[PDB]
Amino acid sequence: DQRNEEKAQREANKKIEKQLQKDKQVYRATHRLLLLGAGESGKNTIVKQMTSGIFETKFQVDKVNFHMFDVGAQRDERRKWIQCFNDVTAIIFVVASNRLQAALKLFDSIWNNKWLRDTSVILFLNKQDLLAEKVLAGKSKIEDYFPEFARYTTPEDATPEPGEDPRVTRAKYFIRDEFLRISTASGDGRHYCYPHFTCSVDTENIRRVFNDCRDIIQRMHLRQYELL
Amino acid sequence: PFLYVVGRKKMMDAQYKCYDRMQYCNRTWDGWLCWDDTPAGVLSYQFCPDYFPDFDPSEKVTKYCDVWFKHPENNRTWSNYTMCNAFTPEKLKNAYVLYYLAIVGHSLSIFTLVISLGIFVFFRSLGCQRVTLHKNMFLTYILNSMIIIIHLVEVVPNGELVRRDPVSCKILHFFHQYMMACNYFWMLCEGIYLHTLIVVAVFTEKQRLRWYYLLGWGFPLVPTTIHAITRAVYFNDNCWLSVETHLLYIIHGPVMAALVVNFFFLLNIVRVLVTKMRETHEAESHMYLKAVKATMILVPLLGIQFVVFPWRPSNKMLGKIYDYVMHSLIHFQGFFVATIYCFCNNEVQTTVKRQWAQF
Amino acid sequence: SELDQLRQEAEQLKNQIRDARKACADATLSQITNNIDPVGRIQMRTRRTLRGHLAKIYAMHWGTDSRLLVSASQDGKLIIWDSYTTNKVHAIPLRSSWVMTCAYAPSGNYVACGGLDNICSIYNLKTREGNVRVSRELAGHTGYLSCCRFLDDNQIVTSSGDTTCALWDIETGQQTTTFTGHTGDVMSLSLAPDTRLFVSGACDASAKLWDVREGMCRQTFTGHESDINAICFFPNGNAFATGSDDATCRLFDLRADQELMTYSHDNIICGITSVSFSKSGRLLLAGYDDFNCNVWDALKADRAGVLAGHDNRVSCLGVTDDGMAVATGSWDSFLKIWN
Amino acid sequence: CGNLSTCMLGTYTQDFNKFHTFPQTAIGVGAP
Amino acid sequence: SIAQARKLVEQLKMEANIDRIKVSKAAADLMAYCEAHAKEDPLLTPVPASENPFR
Amino acid sequence: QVQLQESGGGLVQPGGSLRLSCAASGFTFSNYKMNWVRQAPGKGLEWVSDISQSGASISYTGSVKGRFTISRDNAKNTLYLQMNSLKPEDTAVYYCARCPAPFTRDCFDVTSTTYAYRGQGTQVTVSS
Ligand SMILES: CC(C)CCC[C@@H](C)[C@H]1CC[C@H]2[C@@H]3CC=C4C[C@@H](OC(=O)CCC(=O)O)CC[C@]4(C)[C@H]3CC[C@]12C
Ligand SMILES: CC(C)CCC[C@@H](C)[C@H]1CC[C@H]2[C@@H]3CC=C4C[C@@H](OC(=O)CCC(=O)O)CC[C@]4(C)[C@H]3CC[C@]12C
Ligand SMILES: *[C@@H]1O[C@H](CO)[C@@H](O)[C@H](O)[C@H]1NC(C)=O
Repeated sequence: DQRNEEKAQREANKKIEKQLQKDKQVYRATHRLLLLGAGESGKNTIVKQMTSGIFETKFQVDKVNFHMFDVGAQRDERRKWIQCFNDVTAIIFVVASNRLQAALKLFDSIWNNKWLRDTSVILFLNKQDLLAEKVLAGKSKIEDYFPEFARYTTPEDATPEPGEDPRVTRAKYFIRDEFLRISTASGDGRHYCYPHFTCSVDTENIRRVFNDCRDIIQRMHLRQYELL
Repeated sequence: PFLYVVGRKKMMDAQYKCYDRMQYCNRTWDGWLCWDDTPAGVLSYQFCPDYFPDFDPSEKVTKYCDVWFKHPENNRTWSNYTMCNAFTPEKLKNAYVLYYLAIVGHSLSIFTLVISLGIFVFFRSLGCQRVTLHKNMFLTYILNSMIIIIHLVEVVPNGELVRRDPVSCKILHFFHQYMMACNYFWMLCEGIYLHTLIVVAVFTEKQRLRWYYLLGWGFPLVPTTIHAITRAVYFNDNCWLSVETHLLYIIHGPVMAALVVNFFFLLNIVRVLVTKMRETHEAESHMYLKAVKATMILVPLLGIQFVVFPWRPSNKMLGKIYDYVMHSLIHFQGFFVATIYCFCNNEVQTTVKRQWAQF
Repeated sequence: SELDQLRQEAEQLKNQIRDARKACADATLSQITNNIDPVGRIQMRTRRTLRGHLAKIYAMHWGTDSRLLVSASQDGKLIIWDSYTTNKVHAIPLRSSWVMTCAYAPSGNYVACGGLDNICSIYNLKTREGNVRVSRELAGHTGYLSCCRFLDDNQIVTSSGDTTCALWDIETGQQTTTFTGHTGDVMSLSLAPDTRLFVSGACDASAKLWDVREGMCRQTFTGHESDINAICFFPNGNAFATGSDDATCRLFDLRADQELMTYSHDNIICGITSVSFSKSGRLLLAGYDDFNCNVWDALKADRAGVLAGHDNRVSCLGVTDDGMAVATGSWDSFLKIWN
Repeated sequence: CGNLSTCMLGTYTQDFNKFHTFPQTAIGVGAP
Repeated sequence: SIAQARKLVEQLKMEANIDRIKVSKAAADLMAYCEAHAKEDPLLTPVPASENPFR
Repeated sequence: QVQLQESGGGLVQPGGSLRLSCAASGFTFSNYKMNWVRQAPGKGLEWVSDISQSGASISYTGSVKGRFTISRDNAKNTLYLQMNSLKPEDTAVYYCARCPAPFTRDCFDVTSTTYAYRGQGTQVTVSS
């Protein structure tokens, strides 16, 4: 009669609760990543490291599943659909090294968005090859876009590749400090930035994402125990 | 009763020994102590015989030789045994300030651990795999601090009931040793889990709580029944209060080993917190401020005071303060965990400030 | 040049439209409803709580039965709830985990959902095998889908981040009319009691009234300062309310072509994510970013009550057709029925 | 497990009980 | 670039050619709908228990 | 209705100076961060400067730093951009842009090809 209809809802809900627990096993065992680039920033090769409104790229490093999401057919107005990624593990931000000032303005608003205040950003300063030869040629200096580069010097923790000119080392470490100046002005332990100089030939890009995501999950656990 | 039997057999061993040694003063077997030839006018000092429960072997005895000292009222040989006596004015007085410290210490723990346990069961938004273990950590603190209060009011202060030696004396001691081992082995479960979130396999999730339940509640029963059986079979004393048994290391052996592992977990955890502060280049005026506070809040949870103060000193001044600091740490440990991990938790604080203001 | 000829031709029309609206304003709504007694105090309590979703809940839509409701969570799941018994009837695994809206057909046979995939997925519940499968995927939008509402079992109107709305033919799957004119992401849409008209609010701080049959824009309503995240029709269809990021709610009239009241407060600075009227139209329930839903007197602009049960951002709310209860979804993955 | 930290409470209940379960030893007249 | 400005003007031409009732009349017909369906509003007045399905 | 009208501007000789105004209407001017953007011929929109609600936090792009100074008057709902030491490379249409939401720290989409809270723009030519 009516109690069987009540029991039918009670047991069908139990079967749903069973599959909802299995799907909770895979949802917590995966790390969602948002790949945010720019116009000709070189974020397609980052996907190549292994129409549609959003793309998918599933890879597994050290038996850990990662889920990276690439923005497809979306307009340049991001103030609405950026709120959907307030729960991802990290935002993979790719920059090509005034176009560079636009990436700084985009990184600023993402870093200071009310809903993204607890979301870390993995910064991949791409196109190190092009950055290396334009400065060594001196055709169009970077002093026109950023005048404060003249009064800047190479920081203390610089580890230049063996065979890298001291001049290009000063250029890449200044663009990295530009993004760190924004992140350190509002970071209250909720999120942190992980900048990495990447090239169009680097193959360790997914190992970096693995190593920074490990730091993010560790810093999250240290906050829940109030240790760090 | 049983202690007197062990003390009577010990007196026979001392009498038989110098009986072989025998085979201006002379050599004669006196009460609990036999001396040898000594020059006239010598104060022979020796350790107090530990056959009587009031007698403590820490102090020295006095024996005057003239012909040994003769009592001026009974014409019988008598040795001075004042210092060996248990000092009722002070040694019992020092015990009473520790007795009322355990009751008040565990009582304040129960109050804050029942409130803290209710916040983590009612408020479901705080539910997580860290709280699930913290609720089991809170419960074993309440049950342990409830049996201690029950044991320290009916069994201990009643010498007549202990002389009666009922089986009810034994079953409460068994429920105490089990609850005490479960309280220690759950500090290991909190350490093993915290070690996995911070150090080993940080990425993988779904840490199977079935192994924590078997380790926290199930395993402590294994060395408890082994000790409780071998206790009644070989060394049976009234209400199992005596700790002179070596069979008591069946519990406190693995218990100490389990807490030592927690000490080596605190070293790995503190090694990561400094490394995570060296990837950001924090000011050393602050890196050393959050490190000691992280170590401080992890000591009551992991029970490090049992590893950093394992043995009691032999000095009368270091040992006295050791009794004061350790008893405060052991008895207020449940109160310290409920305050730090529930009351002083920012996540718990900002929610209760929301629901209470609304309702 | 002629661009400035048109750029000044529109400002003379904007002055003509503005001068015509002021000619109709002789007594404000606050002065008309200043003699009626207030509604008093509205004390609503959380009757039910739904704890099935894993991730944040972005939208919910009541069924016409007033018992079943559907919700969309960004974990890639659609869950249909029985509000009376709190038993999940269906669990639908989505193709793309990023869903931003969900709709329940008035006939209970279909549910719709869309998001960053730019596709409206129609789900047939009463299938031949008793299961749930994707019945129709609606492709053609160049931006994320923000809202959708069934007109019948074969027609559905969707709003998208491409600044345009579109009415679809689920049978064929192709668009039958596109509603252009918005200069920003169209966030919310609301259907009138009759399905001849609907109103949409976009990120251009403007709401437009459209004609479903003809496909033309009829009226444009201004007054908000920021993006419009929510819009709702009055029960009689002669007015509508909007929710903006300027922390204010406003009531516009279709026949007066202007606003009638503002629902704001000095101590309210968060944006409005969802709005809904009561059955009598006397209560305007707005959802805010401060985790609290407020109850407004639609006639006297006063605040009558507060729904403060959620812990995270209130993302959606809706009153049933009978007007009994109010389901409120939040980012804390919990739905709460209020009464 | 005497003289240990984990076995400290049992050491206290053993000592504190010896004040009520046993009478004071006679060290006066007739003692040895 | 310029043809879109023609669409903005022509759209405003139609929106200006409408008949707008007074505000006092629009405020009265919205209040009359409120005063009519008031007793049929479950949210406006708490119904007795066991009549609402959310006991 | 949110409306932004840019006043002033025109052709100027190299090294000259130009002051641009921005009359605001239809919103509380004190609650929003105001921006300045420009569009050079044959190039997309480029951010120039921004000023906070009260006027404390001020920022410029590097190519115009030390030469442009942005200011605002809340009591008149106006925004200023005093341009000094102008270069021929600074020939662009300058737009008065407003941040989308009030009281927010972020400011999204103010340089997008389509943006509602942005005026028509004034012409600034730096040539002989
Ligand atoms: C009377 C005392 C001094 C000695 C005997 C103790 C056992 C009879 C009890 C006391 C505490 C109990 C434990 C308290 C809590 C838990 C967690 C529980 O797991 C859950 O998360 C509970 C879920 C639920 O049941 O709702 C499984 C049972 C267990 C291990 C219990 C098993 C039975 C235990 C060991
Ligand atoms: C006799 C007193 C002193 C202690 C009683 C409890 C213990 C005997 C321990 C040892 C093993 C424990 C169990 C180890 C693992 C689990 C599984 C754990 O999760 C499940 O898998 C639940 C479903 C299921 O067990 O079928 C729930 C607690 C439980 C039953 C534990 C309950 C408490 C147990 C029985
Ligand atoms: C025994 O020694 C104590 C010293 O602790 C002394 O006070 C006491 O007088 C001595 N007894 C006799 C009988 O002298």
